[PDB]
Formats: sequence, C-alpha cells, structure tokens
Amino acid sequence: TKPFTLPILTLGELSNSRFPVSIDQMYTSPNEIISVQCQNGRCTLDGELQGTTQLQVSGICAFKGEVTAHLHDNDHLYNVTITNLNGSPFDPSEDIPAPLGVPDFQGRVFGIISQRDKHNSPGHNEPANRGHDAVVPTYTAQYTPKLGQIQIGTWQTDDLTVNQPVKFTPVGLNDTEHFNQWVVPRYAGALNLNTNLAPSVAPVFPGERLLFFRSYIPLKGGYGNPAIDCLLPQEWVQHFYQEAAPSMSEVALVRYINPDTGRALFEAKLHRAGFMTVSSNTSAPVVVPANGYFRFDSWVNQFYSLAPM
Amino acid sequence: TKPFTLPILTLGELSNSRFPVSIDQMYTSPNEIISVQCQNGRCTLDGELQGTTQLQVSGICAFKGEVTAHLHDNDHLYNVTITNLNGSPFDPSEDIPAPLGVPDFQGRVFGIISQRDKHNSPGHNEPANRGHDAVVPTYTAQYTPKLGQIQIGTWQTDDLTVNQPVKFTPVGLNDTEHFNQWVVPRYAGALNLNTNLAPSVAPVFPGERLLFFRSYIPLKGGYGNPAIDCLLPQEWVQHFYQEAAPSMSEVALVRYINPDTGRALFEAKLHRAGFMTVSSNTSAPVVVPANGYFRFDSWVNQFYSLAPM
Repeated sequence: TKPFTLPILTLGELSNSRFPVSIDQMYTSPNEIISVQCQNGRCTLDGELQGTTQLQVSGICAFKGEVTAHLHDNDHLYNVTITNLNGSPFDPSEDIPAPLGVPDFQGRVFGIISQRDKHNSPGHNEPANRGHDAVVPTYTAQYTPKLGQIQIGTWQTDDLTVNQPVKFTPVGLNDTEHFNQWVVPRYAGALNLNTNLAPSVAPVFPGERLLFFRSYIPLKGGYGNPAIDCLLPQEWVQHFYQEAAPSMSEVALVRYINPDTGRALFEAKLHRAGFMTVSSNTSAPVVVPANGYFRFDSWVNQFYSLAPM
Repeated sequence: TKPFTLPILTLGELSNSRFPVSIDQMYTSPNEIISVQCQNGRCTLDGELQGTTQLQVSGICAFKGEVTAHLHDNDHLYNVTITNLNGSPFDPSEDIPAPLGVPDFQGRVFGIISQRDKHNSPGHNEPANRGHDAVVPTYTAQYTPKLGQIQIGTWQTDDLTVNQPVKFTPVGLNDTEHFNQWVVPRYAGALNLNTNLAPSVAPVFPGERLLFFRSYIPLKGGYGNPAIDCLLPQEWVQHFYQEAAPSMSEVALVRYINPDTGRALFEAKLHRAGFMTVSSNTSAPVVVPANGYFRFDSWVNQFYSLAPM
C-alpha cells in the first residue's frame, strides 16, 4: 500500500487554497466556529478533490466568461456568462457546485476585470484590450455561477464591451460589508439547493478545535484586517492529488517538527476528509519557528487524545 | 473615439447579404414575424462579423468541396465533403455554426455545381471540367455542413466524378417547397444543437417592427415570388468590419435623407447587434426616392420613440 505523506514545506512556503495569497499564520478556530463547509481547498487525504477545488493558485477566486449585458439602471453593472477557467463552456449538469475556483464565501470581492477582444480590427495585427477595477458580490441573488451567470460592478461606466471575453483576477475585498468567510454562496440562487458540496467538517472530540492556515487579505478601503482561513494549504491539495495514497484510518496523526532537534512542537489530527483539529483551549495564532514543518507520523483512530498545545 | 458611420449608398447600390443578388426594396416585417435569427448578413455596429457571415458576395449561399459518393439508390444524388470557401479543410471545432457562407434558411436552393479536375491527363495541358444544374436541400438530415457534409441532387445521372473538387454557384430556389427563410438549418443534424449562432433580434418597443432589405429571388419552376429579407446590406457589413467604430449606446438613430432638400423622410433605430426597427403599423414596401440614402445622426437609447412612418 502506497504510504501517505505530506510535502516538506515551512509556513513561509505554504499557499492559501481559498484566496490566491501566501499563508500568514496558523490559527485555531474561535469558540463560535464549531463547523465549516468551505468549497475551495477541499481534498481528501486519498486525493479526491471536492467542492469547487482545482489545482492552480491562479484559479482560486478567479473566473472567465463573456460580458453579455451592460445595465442601464446602474451603468456601473455588467452581467457575465461564465465559462470554466480554461474558457470551455460551463455545463451546469456537471457534478460540481459551480465552476471550479469561484469564491466560496459571502463578500464583495475586489479585483481586475480584463477584456481582450476575440478578433482583430483591420489595420491592427493584435486585439484591442481594456481592464478595470471591479467588484463581485457573492451574497446576492445576482451571484448564480451554477446557473452560468455572475453580475459585476465597475467604477468606469462605458468601457467594457458586450460580447467580448473577460478574465477576473481577484485581489482582495472591496470592503468588509457582507463578508462572512464561512457562509457558502447560493451558487444557483434561492430556488435551488447547492449540489455536490464538499461536506461540513467539525471536531468530534471535546476540547478540540479546528486548525486553520490563515491569510490576512487586502481591503480596498475602510477599516479591517480580513482573514481567510483554509483547511489545507494549496500545496497539500496538490500533493494528495498527485499521490492518491489510500487512507488507512479516519485520522492521520501529524506532528509539527523542529528540525534542529527532530522533536515535535505539537501534534494534530489530520482527518480523512482533509482538515485538522488540535487540543487547545484558546483561539489565537500558533507561533512556531520559521524552519518547522508538519510531518505524518502514523494512522490512528478517532478516539486518540491529542497532547494539549 | 472613432465616429460611427454608414456608407453613402442608394437603394439601387445595395447588395443582399443573405442571397447574392441586388436589393429590390425595403420592407417592414409582417405581424407574425416578431423575432428572427438569420446567420448571413450578421455584423455588429462595431464590426464583429457573426454567424456564418463572410465578406464576399460570391460566398453567400455558395460552397466548395469534394464529391465523395455517388448514390445508387437515386442516381441523381451525391455527397459532398465541404471545405471553407478558400478550399482549405473545414475544421468542425472552429467557433462558427458551419463554414462561412452556407445557406442560413430552410429551402431547396438551385444553382450550378461545377467540377474542375485536380490534375491533368497525359496529352492535355489543362484539366477536364463538367458542370450541371443542382439542388441543395437545407432542411433535411442530409444537410450537415457543420459535420462537414452536404448532399446534392442533379438531373444528369452520371457526370460528376467522385473525388474531384466542386464549386456551388447559387442562383435561386428550385421550388418553394419547404422554403422558410426564417428557420435556421440544423447545421450538425438533430443530435447537436447549433453552436456559435448570431443571436435572435426583435423589436423591444410597442408599435415597432423590423425593417428589412428585401430581394425577390429566382425560382426554377412553379408559382411564386420568394423573398429573402436581410438585416443589413452586404455593404454595411463590409463597412462596419473595415471601420470597427466603437458603439456608444445600444441604438444608433439613422435617418433616410432626401438629398434634394437635406431633410429626413423617415427614421429608424439601428441596433448595436446589427438590425433596424421602425415605428410602423403596416407591413409593406417602404417607397423612397431613388436618390435617398440612410445617414447616421446620433447615438440614442432604447427608450427613444421613433416618429411614425
């Protein structure tokens, strides 16, 4: 049986799987956050990608599509018929919640909408281009990527062309209004239940809480320090997908190694579904040396009582 | 911003974009024709060719290919593997509904199939040739140009050579059986939805109807006076493609000018998608002086109430 492994990466070498930025810290879940159900950064230990998870950092919270309408009520709004990230048509009958990569939380995502026209004009051997600041609200009835359509807003009011293809590059949040990182959008609107979701995850043992890989992401304006917590770094998603090592129990015991001594600084349960819990009474950053890294030690079971940290 | 313009052409100088004949009249749409979706003569005001539209009159309802079979069930039938109009292989993965130029309506198209053999015979410094009357039905399961094949019929029964290249020059309809100018063929047959179609067009304002450029095309036999209505003259397609002027709103207000006075005889909405509507309660020819011509006056919006005509 192919042994299960983690890649060998320090905190400074880990990428967030829910927003395309570097990890800032490990962080234990607050008391009020007992269960979560994010859809990016979801992969079982045996290498099954789930939810809206795909392999590339450049796909996380990104999308592609075609501008299909410029709204006159508010000349700052445009409807986009989305595609898959590779540009191919999105088939809503596919067994996924929404096109892979789309945002998996409620918020006002800020980035750039870039448009390169599909054909050249006589006299020009390259296509025309225009790009602009844009906001993508994910908490409204207009965010229906599973129905093939998302609505965006710009600050400019007549420089996206209808029927030309777009790419959205996420940067951060526009503001913290309506930001709830743990509320999954209604990908097909209110008449339809989300389908094919990655399952909820939670500690099942008293005294345990979730261990997150956290990034503090940009904010275009206002006060705030918004956090995006992921269950697995993108590199672990990528590694498990490559390896497809069979899971021998429901819980992999992992230890954070200090390579100067070879000793464990703390231990965690890495559950088969692809998330970790720790025995901790506090919600706070987990301070570790820059050179430390997680290592798989052994398959255990769900009754294992972790050493407090 | 490059200003949008029309060419300066009278009715007698306009070419149909859906059949390779001269325009006979302008004609307002019947009450039963509220929406259409033709695929030739499709071009946005900013110069994006759409559907099966190409630039040359000689391509409209024409095709090229190779005879690949002579049928014995009915010795009057031949299968043709079609190419692009320039003779290059047709790639069915290309983002178009069918090779550019093919007929975009249901009917029995009459023309000449001409065959010039690919190599010379010893003793002859030029290739052998044969041409014959032919009919191309576009409404049957045998019309599958997007799958690379069209079936034709002749009156002669052994004078097209298998494996030699053909050119179809359209002339008119054979008869009016199965003629419906507004039903788009199933370019890839019944198992496949048409792809990459130019969109449907319709008035969106009460009292308005479509304004067509109409030709009465030849009929090989029987009773009839068949009309082909196009949304844009071929010269407007060609001009918009050359100019690629950005569209400043969804509707260009155009006026039909009487040059003897400089005054407008009527006005129309020229929509961004490339079609016109007028405020009219009747469906009939629009009688104008031979010297009149359309002129772009201003960008307006979709709420503009046209003067009745």
